[PDB]
This record gives sequence, C-alpha cells and structure tokens, in this order.
Amino acid sequence: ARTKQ
Amino acid sequence: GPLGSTPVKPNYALKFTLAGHTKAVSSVKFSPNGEWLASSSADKLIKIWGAYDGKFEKTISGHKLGISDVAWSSDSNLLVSASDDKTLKIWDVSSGKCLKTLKGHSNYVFCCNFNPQSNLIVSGSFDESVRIWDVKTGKCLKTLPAHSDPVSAVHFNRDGSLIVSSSYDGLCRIWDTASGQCLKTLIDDDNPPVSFVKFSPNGKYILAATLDNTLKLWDYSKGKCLKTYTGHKNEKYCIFANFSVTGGKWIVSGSEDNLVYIWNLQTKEIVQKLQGHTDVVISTACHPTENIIASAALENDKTIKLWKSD
Repeated sequence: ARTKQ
Repeated sequence: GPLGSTPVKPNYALKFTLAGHTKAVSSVKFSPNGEWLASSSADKLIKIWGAYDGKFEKTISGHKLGISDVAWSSDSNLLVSASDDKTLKIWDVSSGKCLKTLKGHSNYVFCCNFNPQSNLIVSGSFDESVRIWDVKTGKCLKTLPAHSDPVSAVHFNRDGSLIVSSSYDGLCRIWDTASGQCLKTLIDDDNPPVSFVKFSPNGKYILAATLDNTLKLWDYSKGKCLKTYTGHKNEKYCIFANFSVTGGKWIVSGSEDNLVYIWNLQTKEIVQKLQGHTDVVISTACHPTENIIASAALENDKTIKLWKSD
C-alpha cells in the first residue's frame, strides 16, 4: 500500500 | 480567473473537506470532464465526489486488500485501480460495477494508468515489472522487466506511444509501448529512490520525485535535468506531483509536514503552501479547467480537501 512506508 | 494567468502568487483557499474513507487515502484524481473526483484508500474502497461542491456520490468496491492508486480513462467513463490483493480492476464509474480484474503481478500493484486512447492500461507493481494491459480483453499484453526494485509510477504520453516509469531502484525509464523496448534511462550519481514520475502535458518533459525531499523537471529527449524544486518533506512516501496550468503555471505536491506546496515552474520558488491537513499529504490533483486542487491525507487524518483559487 502507498499508505505504508 | 481574476488574478493573472501569470500571477505573482495564487491564493488557494479551503472550500471543502471530504470525509468517508475509514482509513488512509492513497490518491485522488479529477475526472477528465472535470465533474468528479475519485479517491482510493487503504480501506479497500473508491469514492466519487462532485468536483465543485465536494458532495459525496458513490462508493465503488470489490478489492480484497488496499488500493494504492486509481486512475480515469479519457471519456471519464472508466477507472482502473492498483490493489495489494495483487490485482488491478477496471470499473464502470457509471454502474459502480467491476468490469475486469487484471491478474498477473505477483506482489502489490502500486500504480496504474490508462493511455489516452483508453484501450491500454499500464501498471507498476512491487514485483518490479511494468505490465501493459488490454482494457477490452482484460488480458496482459507485455511484462516489461522494468526495474530491480518496486515500481512507484507508470504514465503514458499525449499519444500513448511512450511509457515512463519510476522505481526505488533510483531509476526513471521510458518505454516504447509498441515494442516494449527500453528507450531511455534517466539516472543520478546518488540514486535516491524515485517515488514519482509523470510526463508533462506537452510530452517534452518528465516530472520526477525522489525520496530526498526533491522534485525534478527533466527534458527526456536530452536526458537532462532542467529544474529542481525543493523546500518540502518527502523521504518516506510516494507523493504524486502535478502540473498546474489553468491559472498560473505551477508544480504542485503534497508533503510530509502535512502541507501542500505550490511552486512556480520557471523560478522554482514556492509560491504557496496550503495548511489544513493533520497528517502527511500523500496525493494532490489539479482540476482540468478550474483552479481547484484536491489533497488527500494519511490514516492519521483520513480526509480530502478542495482548495479554489483566483
């Protein structure tokens, strides 16, 4: 996910 | 509107805050016809909102895991989305129903895009490949062994004859859609991961983002870096970056300090910083005909804000 580093 | 078209600085101002996603928003995209706004989120959903009033419209769903990207087709009739369930899905924005489920990638699908003629889909995955899909047959046309690390972005040029891709492998690549052959490689002597990349609206340049708090404007034919935009915070996420044209000529981007930056494309000077979000601004979008910007924040914030300027 783009929302996780 | 009222201020130039070449104003000194614009005056973007908050007009709406949209809420509905129960998790971190990943991306936002205005429909080509400028009537809608679509958002993807970690909450496995896609939401449509009126571009000018901010009013919620519908919730398109079906993905099994998180969606890291969502994009429109030219006729503003379809959507494609990259999910962690290892797939991409074609969507009929009208019926909210899923038309096709593109299977092929072996890991998360991080980015996706239609070509202008909307008959093809370019996708970027964790598996480090770039795939070209057939929208009608839902089958995969090519598997470009594009990079050696996850692919963060995929984009077609005005006539869909070229594909530009980015990767944590520190590389930027241009591909010939027809042959799938690697035409050019934009490189750096430090090789910071490339988090974002996109063709300019005339196709002569590439806007790229690297996880060293930097944005670059490249002349790809020459393979030279023309402009370097800085001043913001981007070391951890893949923040989309935009070309603003309706009013002045800016480069827009979200940031990790919860703000939205707007830079003068020529002078590289920041002209405005939108305050309002309470967590990293992972995605911004510029309205196709009116000076409207759409920003989306992470789980800590979970909202989308619409800013209008003169």
